[PDB]
Amino acid sequence: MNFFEYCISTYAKIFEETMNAVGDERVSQKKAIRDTMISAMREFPNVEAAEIWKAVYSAHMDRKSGIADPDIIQKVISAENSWKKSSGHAFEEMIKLLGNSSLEEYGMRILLQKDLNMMIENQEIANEPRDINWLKEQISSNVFDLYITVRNNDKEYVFGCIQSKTSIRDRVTRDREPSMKAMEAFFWSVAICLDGDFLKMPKFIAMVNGGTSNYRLNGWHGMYVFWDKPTIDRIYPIDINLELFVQHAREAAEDWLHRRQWFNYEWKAGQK
Amino acid sequence: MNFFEYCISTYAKIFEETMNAVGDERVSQKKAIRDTMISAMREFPNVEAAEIWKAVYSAHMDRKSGIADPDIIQKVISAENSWKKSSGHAFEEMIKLLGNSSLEEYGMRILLQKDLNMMIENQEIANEPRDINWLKEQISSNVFDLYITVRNNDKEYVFGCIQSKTSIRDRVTRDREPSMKAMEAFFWSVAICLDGDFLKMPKFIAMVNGGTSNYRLNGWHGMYVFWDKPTIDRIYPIDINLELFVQHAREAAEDWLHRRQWFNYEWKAGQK
DNA sequence: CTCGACCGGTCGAG
DNA sequence: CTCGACCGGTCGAG
Ligand SMILES: [Ca+2]
Ligand SMILES: [Ca+2]
Ligand SMILES: [Ca+2]
Ligand SMILES: [Ca+2]
Repeated sequence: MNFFEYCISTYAKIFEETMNAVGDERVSQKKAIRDTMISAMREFPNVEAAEIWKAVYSAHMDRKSGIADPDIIQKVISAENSWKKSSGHAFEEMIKLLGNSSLEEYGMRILLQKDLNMMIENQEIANEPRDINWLKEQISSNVFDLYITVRNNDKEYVFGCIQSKTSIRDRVTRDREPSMKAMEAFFWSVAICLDGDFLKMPKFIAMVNGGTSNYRLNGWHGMYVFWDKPTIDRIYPIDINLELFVQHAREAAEDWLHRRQWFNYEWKAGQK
Repeated sequence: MNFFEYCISTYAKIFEETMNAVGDERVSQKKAIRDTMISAMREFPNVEAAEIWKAVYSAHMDRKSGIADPDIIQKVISAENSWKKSSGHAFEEMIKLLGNSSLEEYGMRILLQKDLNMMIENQEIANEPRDINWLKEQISSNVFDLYITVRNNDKEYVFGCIQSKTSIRDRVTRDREPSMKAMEAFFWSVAICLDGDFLKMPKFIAMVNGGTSNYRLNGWHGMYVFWDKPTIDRIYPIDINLELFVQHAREAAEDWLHRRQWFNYEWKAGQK
């Protein structure tokens, strides 16, 4: 028996024995991992411990997926990690392309974070230095996916910060705090969401709109969701035309330019 | 053609056309993702945008893995995420079990973070309140995987903080700063590593041992690696018996108990 | 090459 | 049920 065969067979034995006896899969698989690693390092002292750990991984992956072929596994993980890093960029780019075709006629455009970074470096952004510094900090910490600007007196101003998520699933507990900081800094702060399934839970409606003990204030000025459900306070429906986002951006730009002192969290579109 | 067939065929077409023309796979796959999402939302207005995005995912995963079967993909990801969350726990538990069989005869034991959390809550840890508070902060932020204690005058003291990683690959740029804070707090701060391949790079030797412009000070008191390479300053070899870790723990406990003021980053085992 | 950031099913303990 | 933390090949721009 070579070390790899030994690990495969030993992990399976210890898992099965432990699971029949204690009836807890998570405890049993950890025991199988730990005890197979220890046993194999004893039975095979001259094999690198990292290689043994990889054989244990193989055994655990086979049990939990039914797939023993390390090439299949590698290929799926490679593809998944490709999607994980590129798809969010593709979706931001999509929003920018869709939004800019509509916003252009009102003097506005959406920028990627790297667009805004280059424009700040080329001194193309007219905001006050205090804003520029704050935006540079948001860019540094990768807080917002997109930014939106408005042209006024031949100068371009960033007035809004945008989170654009392909899953509204979970990221929103950690996305709310920086959105509230953007509202505190007197920027329009909004989110664009692909899937509204998470808003099934009352918790997530409360995270956006506020008004409960856990979530006293709204977390955004507006949340734009790709669905056909009617508006719930600051949770608005959009489709490929981004209509309410574009019409609210018009109003936000106006108020940011002319009455910015009232652009804290209380600001809401369509109230005038 | 239903929307799913449309997405599969359209992603493939746009990718291939764009890749032959511009010769950049990452640009081309993002264009295929963006333009297939837009095209499909137009061709299929009554399909939920999230479902379209899932069909685009399917197409991208098929191109990059060769696997079209969504069940295979789901099963591999499920298994991978199981390994990702449980294997690190199994390895910590393994170190605790291995270490404690040896350390017991010298009045020492290794605790999991959750062990130390329970013992602090049950007032079983004799450290000064200043230490207790600091440890509670480290537990809160999940900084260390394991802790080590020593019994003195019938009281148990935490004297060391331990990082225990199954890949020394990357985590170490982010693990160094909290280890240096533990040394600043006058605890023994060490790391136990499964795979030393990353120490091929001079950068990572420097991260542990210090003495360069990028890394002026050592990042740990000691790094214990499962390999047979001879000691490089504070990078020590171990196998399943953890020998140098156990012998250095003896010395660390002694010095923490009796001359703790000199247990900053400069402390090193075996120098007396 | 370097190197920081990305994700989401699962784990774990409520 | 809730809910915060885990990872590592890839992306992206050096
Ligand atoms: Ca309100
Ligand atoms: Ca419509
Ligand atoms: Ca030194
Ligand atoms: Ca040995």
